[PDB]
Amino acid sequence: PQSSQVTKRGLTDPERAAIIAAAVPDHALDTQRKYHYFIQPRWKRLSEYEQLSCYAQPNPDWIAGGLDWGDWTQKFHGGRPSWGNESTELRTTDWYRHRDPARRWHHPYVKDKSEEARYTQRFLAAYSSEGSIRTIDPYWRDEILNKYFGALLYSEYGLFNAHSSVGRDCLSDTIRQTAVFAALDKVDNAQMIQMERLFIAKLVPGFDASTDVPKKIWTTDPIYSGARATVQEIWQGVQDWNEILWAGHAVYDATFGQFARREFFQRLATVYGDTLTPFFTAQSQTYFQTTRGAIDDLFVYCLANDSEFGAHNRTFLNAWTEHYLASSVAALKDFVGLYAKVEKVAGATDRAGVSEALQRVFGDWKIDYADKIGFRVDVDQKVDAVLAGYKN
Amino acid sequence: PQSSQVTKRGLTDPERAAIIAAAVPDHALDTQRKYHYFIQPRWKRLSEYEQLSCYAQPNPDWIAGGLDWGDWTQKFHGGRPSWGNESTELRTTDWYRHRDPARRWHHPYVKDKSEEARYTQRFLAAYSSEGSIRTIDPYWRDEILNKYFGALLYSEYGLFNAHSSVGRDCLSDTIRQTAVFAALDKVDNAQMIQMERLFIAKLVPGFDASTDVPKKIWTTDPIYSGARATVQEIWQGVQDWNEILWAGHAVYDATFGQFARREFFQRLATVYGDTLTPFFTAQSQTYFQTTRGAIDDLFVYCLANDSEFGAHNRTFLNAWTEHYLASSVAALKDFVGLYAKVEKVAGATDRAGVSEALQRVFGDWKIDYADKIGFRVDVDQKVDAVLAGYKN
Amino acid sequence: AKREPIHDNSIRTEWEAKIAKLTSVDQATKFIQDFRLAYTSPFRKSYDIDVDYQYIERKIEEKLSVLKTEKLPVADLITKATTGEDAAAVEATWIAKIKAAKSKYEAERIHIEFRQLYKPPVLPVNVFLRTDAALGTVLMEIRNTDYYGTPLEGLRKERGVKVLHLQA
Amino acid sequence: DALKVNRAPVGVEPQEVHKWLQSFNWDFKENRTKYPTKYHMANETKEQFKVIAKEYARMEAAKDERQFGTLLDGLTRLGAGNKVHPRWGETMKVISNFLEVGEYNAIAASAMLWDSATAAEQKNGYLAQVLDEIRHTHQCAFINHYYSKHYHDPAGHNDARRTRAIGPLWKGMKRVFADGFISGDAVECSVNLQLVGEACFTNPLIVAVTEWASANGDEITPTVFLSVETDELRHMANGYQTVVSIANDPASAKFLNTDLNNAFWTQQKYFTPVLGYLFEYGSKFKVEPWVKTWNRWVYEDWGGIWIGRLGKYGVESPASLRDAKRDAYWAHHDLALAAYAMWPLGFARLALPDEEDQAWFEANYPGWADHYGKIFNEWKKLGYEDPKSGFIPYQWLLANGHDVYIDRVSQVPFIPSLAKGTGSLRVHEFNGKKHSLTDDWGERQWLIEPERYECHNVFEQYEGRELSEVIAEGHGVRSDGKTLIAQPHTRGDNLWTLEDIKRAGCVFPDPLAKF
Amino acid sequence: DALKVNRAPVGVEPQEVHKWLQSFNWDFKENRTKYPTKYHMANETKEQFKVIAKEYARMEAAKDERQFGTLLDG
Amino acid sequence: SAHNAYNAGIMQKTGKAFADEFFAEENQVVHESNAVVLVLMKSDEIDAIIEDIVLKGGKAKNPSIVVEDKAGFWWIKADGAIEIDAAEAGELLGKPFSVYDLLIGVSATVGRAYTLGTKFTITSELMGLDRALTDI
Amino acid sequence: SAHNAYNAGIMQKTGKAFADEFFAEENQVVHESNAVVLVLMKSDEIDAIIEDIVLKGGKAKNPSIVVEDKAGFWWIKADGAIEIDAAEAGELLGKPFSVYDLLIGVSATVGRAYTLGTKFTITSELMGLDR
Ligand SMILES: [Fe+3]
Ligand SMILES: [Fe+3]
Repeated sequence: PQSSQVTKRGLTDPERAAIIAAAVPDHALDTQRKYHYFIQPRWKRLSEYEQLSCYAQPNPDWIAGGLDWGDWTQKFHGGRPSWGNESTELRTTDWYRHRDPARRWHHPYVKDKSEEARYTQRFLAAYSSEGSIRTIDPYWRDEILNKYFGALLYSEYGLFNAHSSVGRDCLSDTIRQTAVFAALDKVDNAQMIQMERLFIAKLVPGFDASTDVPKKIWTTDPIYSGARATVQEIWQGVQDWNEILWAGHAVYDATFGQFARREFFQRLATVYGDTLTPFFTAQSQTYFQTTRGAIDDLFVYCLANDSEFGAHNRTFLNAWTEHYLASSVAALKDFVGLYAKVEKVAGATDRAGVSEALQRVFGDWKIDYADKIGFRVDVDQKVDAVLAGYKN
Repeated sequence: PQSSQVTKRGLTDPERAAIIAAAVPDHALDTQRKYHYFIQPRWKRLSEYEQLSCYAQPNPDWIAGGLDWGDWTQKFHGGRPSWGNESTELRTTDWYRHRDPARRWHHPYVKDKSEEARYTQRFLAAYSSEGSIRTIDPYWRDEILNKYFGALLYSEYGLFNAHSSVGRDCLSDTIRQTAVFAALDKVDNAQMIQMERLFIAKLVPGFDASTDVPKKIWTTDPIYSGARATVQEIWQGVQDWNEILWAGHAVYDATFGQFARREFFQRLATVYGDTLTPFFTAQSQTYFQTTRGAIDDLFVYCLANDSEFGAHNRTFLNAWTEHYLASSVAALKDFVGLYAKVEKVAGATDRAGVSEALQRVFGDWKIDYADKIGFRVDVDQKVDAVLAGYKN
Repeated sequence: AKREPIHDNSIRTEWEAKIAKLTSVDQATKFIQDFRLAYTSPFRKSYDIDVDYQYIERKIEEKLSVLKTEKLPVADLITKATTGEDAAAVEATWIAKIKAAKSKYEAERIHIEFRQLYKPPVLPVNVFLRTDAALGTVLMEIRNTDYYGTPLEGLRKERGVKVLHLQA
Repeated sequence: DALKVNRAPVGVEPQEVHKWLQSFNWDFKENRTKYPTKYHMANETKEQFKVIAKEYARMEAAKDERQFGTLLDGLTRLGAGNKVHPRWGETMKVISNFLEVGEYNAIAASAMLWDSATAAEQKNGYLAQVLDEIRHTHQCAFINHYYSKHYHDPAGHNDARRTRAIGPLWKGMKRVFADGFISGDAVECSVNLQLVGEACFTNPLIVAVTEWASANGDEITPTVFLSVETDELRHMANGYQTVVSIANDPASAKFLNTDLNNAFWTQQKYFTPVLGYLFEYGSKFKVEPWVKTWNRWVYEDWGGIWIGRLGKYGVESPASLRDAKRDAYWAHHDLALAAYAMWPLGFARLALPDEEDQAWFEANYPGWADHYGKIFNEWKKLGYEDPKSGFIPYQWLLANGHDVYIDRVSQVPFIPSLAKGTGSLRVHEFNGKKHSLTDDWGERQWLIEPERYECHNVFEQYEGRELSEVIAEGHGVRSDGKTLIAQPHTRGDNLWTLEDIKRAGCVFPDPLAKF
Repeated sequence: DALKVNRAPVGVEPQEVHKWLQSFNWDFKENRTKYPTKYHMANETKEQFKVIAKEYARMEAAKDERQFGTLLDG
Repeated sequence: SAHNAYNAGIMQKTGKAFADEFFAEENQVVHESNAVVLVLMKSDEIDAIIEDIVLKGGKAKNPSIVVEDKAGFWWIKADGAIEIDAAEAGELLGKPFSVYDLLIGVSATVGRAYTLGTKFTITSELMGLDRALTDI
Repeated sequence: SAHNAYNAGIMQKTGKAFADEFFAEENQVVHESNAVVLVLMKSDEIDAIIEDIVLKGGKAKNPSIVVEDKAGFWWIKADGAIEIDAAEAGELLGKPFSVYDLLIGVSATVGRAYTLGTKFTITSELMGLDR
C-alpha cells in the first residue's frame, strides 16, 4: 500500500464519471471548432501546419503583424527588446506571412528524417554484405573523397552554426521553424559525410576516417580558402538574421555548395565507379531543395514583393548578393584547383566539362534566385572568372 | 434518434463498469504471461517475432513438428491433404525450425518498406528539381538503361510469381512469411525499374517509358534468352516449393540476378555518369541481402544440417544446384553479349573487367551457398564458361 | 476398446521397429505400397491402425526417401519411380486411365489408387504433383456434373453403404 | 541537353506505375496454374484499387502505427486490458485464436487465387491480399498476446495454438474458414473464400463483434478487428472480378450455383451455432439477439445486395437457406448444451446464464426457458460449478440417453434428442467403418466424396480413456501443472484441478457402438 | 583489392559519429558568441547523451507515433 | 430512409412476432435489394467526415442515407450508392488526404466498391454485368 | 525506504500541523538530500520494466527504492542511484530495445543522469564536481 492516494480516473471510475456526466452540458457552447480559425490561409484551405504554428510568437502591434499590445515585460540591460525591429534591415507589413511550402511543423519533419535514419542503416548493412566497394577507384577513394569530401563537412558545419543567432533573433514562428530545420539538415550533412568515412574505414584496411586530414585541408589548403572565409563571415561576421539566411542558403550554398556537393562529389562519383557516395549526396541534395522552397518563400514571395517594402528590401538583397556572390565566386575559383588532382575524364574534368558544370550552377542560380529579386548577373562572366582558377 | 440501441461501453459507462468491476477477480488466475511460452527460442530469449508467428500453422503430428493430431477435416478430390509431405522432396525433424534473422513479422516488414516508399518520392521531387539528369551519358540512358534494365524487370516479375505455389504449399508459418516477403520484394524490384523509366520520361523529351521495347528484348533478344528460360522453369516448370526457393534465390538470383543488377547496371551507372539508377538498385540490393539471410537459414541451418536428414537434403540440393547453376551459367554467357554494345571503359567493360566481375559473383556465391551444402565448384571454370560468350 | 496415448504408443513403436529393418529401395517400395493399399483411403483393407497410420506412413516415407538418396543415381531421383518405371510414362498412363473412366465411381477409384501406389517418395514430387492435379481436375468435373441429380436414397445405394440408422 | 532541362518537381504516383503492370506478363506454353480447377474461362480482368508494393506498405504501416499507439500507450495507461467482463475476456481466447487460423488459411487460399489468376493485375492484387492475411494472422495473435500480458486470466490466451487440439469445437474450425477454402478447386476460392466468406461472414464475425466487445468493456478488440477488416475491401474486389468472368461464360457459369450453395452451407454450418454461442453465452451484456445480427448481415444485406442482385444473372438463392435460417434461430442454443457439457475439453472459463440472462433468452427465443433453461438450472443444482461435486454434464447426457455425435463432414457436434436446430442423424457403415452424418447437404458431400472426408473425431481418438488423462496429456493445465485452464465458472475461487475431473470418472465412449 | 573484402554486415551507430563532433569546430578570431554575457570561463565540455541528427529524429518520431495513435484513434 | 434503418422491418419485432415472420414461407429465399452498406471505424478524421460531409451534402444528394452509431464504428446504409470525395475530406481536415488515406478507415462494405479520381464509391450496380444506360 | 515515500515526513500532516512544520524556522532553507527521483510514463514496455526489473532486481540491489502509482506515470525515489539496463529490458520484452529506446518513456528526473553501455542511471553524484 503506497503512501499516497491512488487517484481515481474520471474517465473510468464509475462515481467520478457519473459526477462528470452530470456537470457536462447537453449541447456545445459554440460551433467554431477550427483551431485558430482567424489565421489568413495561404492556400485554398487553412492547413494544420498553419493552425499549429501561426501566432505562436507573441508579438505586439509595434512589430508588424503582431496581435498583442504594450511593451515586453522584461528587456535586456540597456533596453534591447525581447524581439524587435532593430534585429534586421528588412521591413514588411506582416512578419507572419511566411509559409514553408512543405508545411513542416515538428512532427512531419522528424517523421521524414526518421525514415531516412533507419533506411540508411539497412542500406549500409547490405552494402557491406554486397562487397560493392570493391570496384571504387582507389585514388578517388583515398586521395579525393576521403580528404576533400571530408573537408567539405566543415562548410556544412559552419552553415549549421550560422543559424544560432537566427533561432534567437528572427521575428515570427514559421520563420523560426524554417531556420531551425535548415540548421539541423546542415549539421546532418556534416554528420553523414563523417558517417560515410567511418563506414569506408570498416571495409578498407588502412583507410583513415580521422578528421585530422580533412580539418587541415579545410583550415589551410588554398582549395577551401575562399569557402572558409565566406562561411566564417556568414556565421560569425553578421547578426542581421535575414542577411545570414540569404547569404548562407540563397547565395553561398546555392552556388559554391551546390557545385561542391552535386557537380564535384556526386557527379564525379558516377565517373570513378563510386557506388557509395551517391546514397549520401542524395540526402544532402534532397535537403537542399526542401530548404530552398522555404528560403524562396521568405525572400521572394514575402519580402521582395511585400506591398510596402518590396523595393526597399530588394535594395538590401541586391547589395548582399553583390558582396556574397563575389565571395562565392572567389570560393569557386579556389575550389576548381582541385581538378588538377583528379584523373582526366572528357566532358567531366576537362575545361569544357567544368565550364558546363559552372554554367549549370550559375545559370540555375540566375533563374532560381537572381531573376526573382532583380539582380542582374552575366553568367558567362561568372563562369570565366571561376575558370581563371582552373589549371589546363 | 437512430433505430438501433446506442450501446453503452463497459469501459466508461458507470453502471456497466461497476458490474464488471464486481465480476473481475481480485488476483490473477495464473502467472504465465508469456504468449506461447512453450516455443523453443532460437536466441537468448523468446522474441515477439517468434511469439506472433510460431505454430500459427495447425499441423498434425504426422507432418514433422506439428502439435495437433488426426487427419484434415476436408481434403482435395482424390485425397491430397490440405498440407502434406508430398509437397517437397526435402525432409526434416521439424518444419517449424526456420527463423528469419531479420525477425520480420508483417508489421516491421511494412514499416521498413513504407520508409523507403515515402523517401523515394521526396528524393525524386528533389532530383528533378536539381536537374541532375543533365550529366548522364545519353547512349547509356537511351540504348542500354532504358531498354535492357527495362527488360530486367521481367526477370524480377517472373521470380515474384514463382512464389505463388510456394505461398500455398509450404509447410510452416515462418517459412511462409519468408517466402511471401521475398515475393513482394521481387515484384517491388520490377515496379521500381518501371518507376525509374517513367521518371526519366518526365525529364527527357522523346524518352519512351513504354514496356514495349523492354518486353520485346526479354522475350526475343539473345542476351536474355538463357535468363528467361531459367525463370520460366523455376516459376512454372516445378512445384516442389523448396526447389523453387532454392533455385530462385540461392542459385539463379544469386548468380545471374546479382551480376545483372549489381555488376552491370549498378556498377556501370557509376562509370557512365548515371546519378539516378544507384538510388533504385540500392533498394534491390538491400532486398537481396535481406532475403538471402532468410533463405540461408532455411536451407543451410535447418535443412542441410537437419540432424536426421541433412545429408539426404544435400543430395537433392546438390542435384538442383548442378542443374540450375548450368542454367544460370548459360544465362550469364548470353547476357555478357551486352558488353558488345557499351562504350569500352578499361577495368570495367573490357575482358579483364568482366572477368573480375564474374570472379566476384561466382566467388561470392561459392562462399555464400556452395561451400555450405558441400557443392564442389571450380570458380575459374565457371568464369571461363561465361567469358566464352564475351565478344572481344 | 481403450486407445493408448496420441503421440507415443505401442502400435507406432512396433511399426517403427519393422520400418527400421528395411534395407533396400525395392524392399521399402513394396512395403510402402502394401501399407498404403492396406491402411489408407476409404477403400483401405483395414481400419485397425486408424489413429496411427498417418504417422506410420510418414516414417515409412522417411525411410524410403533416405534409402533413395543413399543408393540411387541422381538421375533416377529425377526421372524414375522407385518401382523402376519411367516417371513420365506413369504420368501419361494414369491421366489416360482417368480420362477413359465412364463414371465418377470409376474415376474416383483410379485417382485414389494412383495416390496409394505412387505418392512420393515412390514417384518424384514434381511429376506426382502435376499428375495428381490433372487427375483431380477430371474427377472434380465428373462429380460436379448434376451434383444434386441423385436423391440421397439413390446415392446411398450407389455408394454401397449399409444403412444402420435414419432418424425419422 | 547538358544545360537545359525541366526542373519542375515531379515524382511518380502509384497509379502511374500500375498502368504498366498488365504488360509485365509474357507468353509461354507452361504459363498456367498448377492447381486442379473446373473453371477454364477467360479471366483477363483489371484491378479496381491500383496498389503497388511501395504503396501497399505505406497504407498498412499507417494503419499499424495508429493501432499500436492506441494499444501500447493509451489503453495500457488506462489499464483497459483488465476492465473486460470475465465472460468476454474468456470468449476472446477462442474468437481471436480461432479467427487466427481462418486468417492463416486465407493466406494459402489467396496464394491459390494468385496462382490461378491469368492477368498480371490480378496476380498483383492477390499478393496484396496474401500479405493482408499474414497481417491479420499477426493481429489476431497480438490480441491474445496483449490479453496474456494485461488480463486477469492469461492461461489459454497464452497457449491456444496447442491447447485448442484437446477439444471438439476446434475440429469444426479447421473446416469452416480453413480446409473448406484451401482443399479444393483453386478458382472456386473466389466463390467460397470471397463471394461467401469475405462478402458474407467476415462482417458479423469481425465487425459486428466489436460492438459486443465494447459493451463488455473490451476496447482492445475493436482497435484491432476494425483495422483488420479495412483490408477486406480489396479482397472482395479481387473475387468479384472472377465471379463476373464465371457468370459470363456459360460453360463455367453452370458450376456456380452448386459451388455457391456448398460454400454457404459449409460455412454457415459451423459459423452460425459457434459464433451465436460465443456472442450470447460468452457475454454479460448482449447487443441484440444473435438471430437478429444474422438476419441483418447474412439474410437481408449479403443475401439481398450480393445474391439477390446477382439473381438477375442466373445466380440462385442457396437451396440450403431455409435450413440455415433454422440454425440461426436455435443451433447456437443447441451448441451451448454441448459446450457447457464438455467444458473440461476447452481452454476457456464458462458462465451459466444468470437470472437476467435467462429472462433475456426467453423473451427473445420463446421456448428457451422450458428446454434449455431447465437443463442449465438442473446442472447448476447438480454442482456444475463446484469442484467437489463429482459432476460433469457430459456423463449426465449419456446416462439420460442424450448422446453426442460428431458430423463426419463438418465436425459440428449434434445431440439429436435435444436439438431444435436443423439436423437428423444418419449412421452408415462403409468398408468396416461407421460414420455419422447430420444433414442433407453434408450427407451428399460425404456420399459423393468419401475420400475428401476422413477426419478422426475426438471419440475415435480418445475412446475408452479417462477425461483427466486426455486433458493432462494435451497440456490443458495452468502453470502449476494441475489446475485446469478451462473452468465451469468465472470466479477467482474454487478452480477445478485434474484430480477434481478424475473424481467424476468420465470415460469417452464409442457413440456409434450401439448401431 | 578488386576481389577480396570483408563482407560482414556493418553500419555506423550514432555514438561512432558522435565521437568526432568535437573536432568539427575550428579556430578563428571571430569565433565567439554575439550575445552579452558576464560569463567568460572555459566551457569545453562533453555531451552526455550522444545523439546525432538522424537518431534525434528517430527517437522523437517514435514518441509522436504512439502519442498521435492514442489521440486520433483510441 | 426508414427502410434503410439497421432495425427496419422484421428487426422491429421481438418474441413470437419475430419468429413468425423470420420463418414465413416467403422469407426462405433471398430478396434483391437496391441498398449498399458502408462501415467507417470511428477516428478523428472519420468523425469529421461523418458530421460535415456524409450527414450534410451526402444526405442532401441521397436522402435515403441512414447513419447509425455502433460504438466503435459508423454503420451507413443507402439506396443505390454512397460516395465520399477524398478531396473534400482533405479540404475539411487541412492535411494531406488521398483516396488511399480514406481507405485506412473503410472497415466494411456490402456492395460494389470503386474509385474514380478522388471519389470513393460503393454502389448497387453490378459492374461488368449491368449494361450501361447511356452512350455518354 | 519510508523516507523515500511520496507522502513522507511533513507530507503526512494536514491542517495546522502541516502549517506549523512548513513555516518552522529550520525549514526556510533547503536541506541536502541523497535521493534521486525517476518518473516513467505508463506504457506496455514501461509497466513490464517496473514489475520485472525495478521492483525485483532493482529493489533487491537498492532496498530504499519506493515506487508509487500516479495514474498516468510511475514515480520512483531511491537513495543514491537508480539504474535500468536496456539490454535486460529488451530480453524481457522480446524486441529490440536500445538505451535510446528507454529514454522514450523516461518522463522526468531529479538528479544527474548518464548512460554507460546499455545502462541508464540517475545519480545523486555531482559529476565534474565530486571526486
Ligand atoms: Fe483476413
Ligand atoms: Fe480476406
